[PDB]
Amino acid sequence: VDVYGNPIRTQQLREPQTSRLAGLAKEFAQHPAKGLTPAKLARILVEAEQGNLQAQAELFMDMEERDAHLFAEMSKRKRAILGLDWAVEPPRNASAAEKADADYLHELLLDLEGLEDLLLDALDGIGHGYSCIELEWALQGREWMPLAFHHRPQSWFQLNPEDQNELRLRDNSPAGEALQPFGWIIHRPRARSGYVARSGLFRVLAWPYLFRHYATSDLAEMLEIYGLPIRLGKYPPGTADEEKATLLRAVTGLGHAAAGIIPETMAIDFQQAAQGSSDPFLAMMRQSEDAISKAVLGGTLTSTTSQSGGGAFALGQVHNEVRHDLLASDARQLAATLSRDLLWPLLVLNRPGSPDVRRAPRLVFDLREQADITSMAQSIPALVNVGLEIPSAWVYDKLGIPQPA
Amino acid sequence: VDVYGNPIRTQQLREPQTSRLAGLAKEFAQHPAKGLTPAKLARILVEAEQGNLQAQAELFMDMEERDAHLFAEMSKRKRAILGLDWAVEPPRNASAAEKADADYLHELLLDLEGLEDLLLDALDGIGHGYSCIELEWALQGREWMPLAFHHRPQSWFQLNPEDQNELRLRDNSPAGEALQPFGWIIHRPRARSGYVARSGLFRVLAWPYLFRHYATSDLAEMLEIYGLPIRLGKYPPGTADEEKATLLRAVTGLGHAAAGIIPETMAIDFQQAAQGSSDPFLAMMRQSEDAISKAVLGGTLTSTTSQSGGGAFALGQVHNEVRHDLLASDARQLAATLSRDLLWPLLVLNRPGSPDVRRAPRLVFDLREQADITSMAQSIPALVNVGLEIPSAWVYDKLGIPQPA
Amino acid sequence: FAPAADPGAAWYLLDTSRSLKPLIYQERMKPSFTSMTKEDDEQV
Amino acid sequence: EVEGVFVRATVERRCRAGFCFDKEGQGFADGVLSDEQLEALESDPLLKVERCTFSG
Amino acid sequence: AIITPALISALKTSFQKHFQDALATAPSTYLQVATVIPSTTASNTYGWLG
Repeated sequence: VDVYGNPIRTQQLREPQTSRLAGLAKEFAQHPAKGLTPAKLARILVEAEQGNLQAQAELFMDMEERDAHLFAEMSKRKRAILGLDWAVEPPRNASAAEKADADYLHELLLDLEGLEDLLLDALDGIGHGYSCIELEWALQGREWMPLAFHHRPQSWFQLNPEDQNELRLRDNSPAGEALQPFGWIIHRPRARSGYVARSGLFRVLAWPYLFRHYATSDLAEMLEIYGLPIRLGKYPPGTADEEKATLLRAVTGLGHAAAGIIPETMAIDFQQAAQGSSDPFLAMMRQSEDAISKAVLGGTLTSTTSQSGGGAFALGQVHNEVRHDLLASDARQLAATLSRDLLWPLLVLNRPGSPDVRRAPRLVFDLREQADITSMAQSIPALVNVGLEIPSAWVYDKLGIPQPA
Repeated sequence: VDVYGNPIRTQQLREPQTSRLAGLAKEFAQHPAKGLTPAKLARILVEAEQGNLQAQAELFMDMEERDAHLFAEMSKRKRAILGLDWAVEPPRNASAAEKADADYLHELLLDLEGLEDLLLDALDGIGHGYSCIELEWALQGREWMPLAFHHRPQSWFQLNPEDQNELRLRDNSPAGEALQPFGWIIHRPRARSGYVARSGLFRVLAWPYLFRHYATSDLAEMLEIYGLPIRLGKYPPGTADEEKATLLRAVTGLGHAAAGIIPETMAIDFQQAAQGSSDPFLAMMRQSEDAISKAVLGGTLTSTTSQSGGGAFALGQVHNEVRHDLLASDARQLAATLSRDLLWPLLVLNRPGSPDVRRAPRLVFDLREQADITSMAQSIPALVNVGLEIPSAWVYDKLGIPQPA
Repeated sequence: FAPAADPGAAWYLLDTSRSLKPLIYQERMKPSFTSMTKEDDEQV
Repeated sequence: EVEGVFVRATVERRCRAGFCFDKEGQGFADGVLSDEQLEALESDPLLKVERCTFSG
Repeated sequence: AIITPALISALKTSFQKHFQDALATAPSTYLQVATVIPSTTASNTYGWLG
């Protein structure tokens, strides 16, 4: 069975759950970001709270695509995880059989192509609040294998009417369809405590995005109007339609044309077009960008930048507060999700027996922080000459150097 | 067969797939960037989402050509990869036969001309979202060889109506044509999770490009109008057409001409031409350029520049955060694509047997970061005098010095 | 009776369709419509 | 066929002489004549509105 | 409702360039029945003595 105890039947693993839903694969995103107003955004969020996640997912995708600063921040945050070395470790004080199981799982993950793509797809749940990856199960003789990992759009799911924390497929029915066991890797990182609909970071970032969009569009319009002044022509009674058209064309082309002549009975008045500055717009854009940076990566390095300054402890100063905390949180949540969803089916299908769930191997990301070799290498000799018996295992582990074999 | 399991037939390798499509080679780009408005750009993107990639590809090419800042950023990013040393390594704990296969593949890649051009062509997928390179297969006796690598424009492909993630050639039919196995090296880097149409970076960068283009054009127009003032001449009733023309020419040339005389019954009024500054335009250009820099290369070194400051750890400070992450991501994705597309056909055609796919050799890029030799050389003697047995293999690998032979 | 001879391999297919929008599901569940509070216990 | 009808005893602004009062007239969503007068006459409903197929 | 959707047709309507160039010439046939004789003159002449 799975970790949650639901019965597992190997018959349903031959075909993906969504195969019998050919309607989903033919859908196109509705792009709800175009022509978006604060009222529309509020309605979208409220409806999403009630189980209509399609519009929210499409809006989040548009928001990711249309904002360069937000996209850069999210990409940097995800690439931070994608570059971490990982390993599979056996449970606490594991036995020889458990160690062998962990070693086999580690070897299987090393030789499993598409792991990086799986991690990238799973990390989308950081912003979207939940990411679902469908599994393709195949048999190369007697051992089950994940053939491929398919990332399904968040717009394909909904909320259970009887449960606000349980996701279901959109199968044209009011209650949707329950997710098949062992058929998905659902990643639901928890930045804030609440239901799944409210758990996305883009829900926090939506309003600054709209503020920045409005400011940028208004600035573009004002830059378009800038330049020549608006000038209005006046004509006396008894001016025919042809003369009216001639005066109109003359006024229209007068800005580009340096000189022109009109009868003394006519008049042209040059009125202010748009006089001001870009200061308010740019102030709003900077405020929104700082808010986005703080919300995504913390207000110590991105928005209120940590500035330059090297040194042996500079790495620690830059990392440990804010950056290390965020990195560790994301890595730990991703590792927990993976150990729950991918490691367990492999252990319970590819190996004999029914090992207890509490003793399953856990995937661990390498969060080791580079320690100053020179300072500590200076420090040891004094301590050892004093008489302290420092274990070599601690040194080898903390320095990153492996133990002799 | 290929990695995806599709049957492979050596009969079709004698001729390129596109040879029977002589119509494609005679096409010319439509240049959709000229006369581009936000509505046109939105329509282009939406249509591309639906399988019309021709217009999107041509727009991306124009965008690359017409923006100097964006072009410089993309060229720098790609040249970063092009300068990395690479090697082919055998699988985990490989056997003698596998080691020989890996060595032969490494020798073949070393002596294969046009590798750098292949890497450059593949890296175009970073911005375009997908790059297709056609292969020319030839037999120098008993061993198949890639005669040349041909990069085909992204405008030559489309989306499968029944699948939004599968590309097909444009053969005048609604469904296009499936890509021949072993006939292409398709590189599809994944910056964001989604379909192939939405996966390009230029999709993110399009809007800042349009903002900058509008600002620059408006500034150029305003600079053209700047200088002399617009001056309007007025004439009384009873002024004949010849006198009207004389007054018009006098007004037209009055700005260049320092002095002129008119009857007291006439009048010339000098009105403001264009009074303001370049501040709004330049502010918009700077905002767009900063957005492009952040989106392409990260907001730590390019847009918000890391500034000067040397030191032993300066290399790490500049690289590890942002620059190292991006370099490693791009290099790993390119290596995976190459190992999938080019290494496998060579292994399965140029050598006997049917080696298992999981044990295929993998191309690896040299991502080793220069480590401070002096500090660490100071550090070792203390540790070794303490009693730690540090392996020499770790030292030789990390320093870049090769092991004695 | 009701015949038609068409090409299939051409760049165009006869009687082309238009899936302008997907098969969106419209529902009337509970406190989302008035059919269920100021009305009978009806759902469409 | 004409699409557009209001048959819920619904109220619409119809102006008779110097004032606009509840009444149901044209009540259609398509227009070919009296557009300028229809705008005043075809002010969208005050109360519940439901449409049918007159097919006239 | 809307007073005059009649005039707003231009803005609404979209473009589907699927009927553009949705045709081609008949497959080449002169190869089977005719042989190519490359030349670079203005009036090529052939001579046979029987």
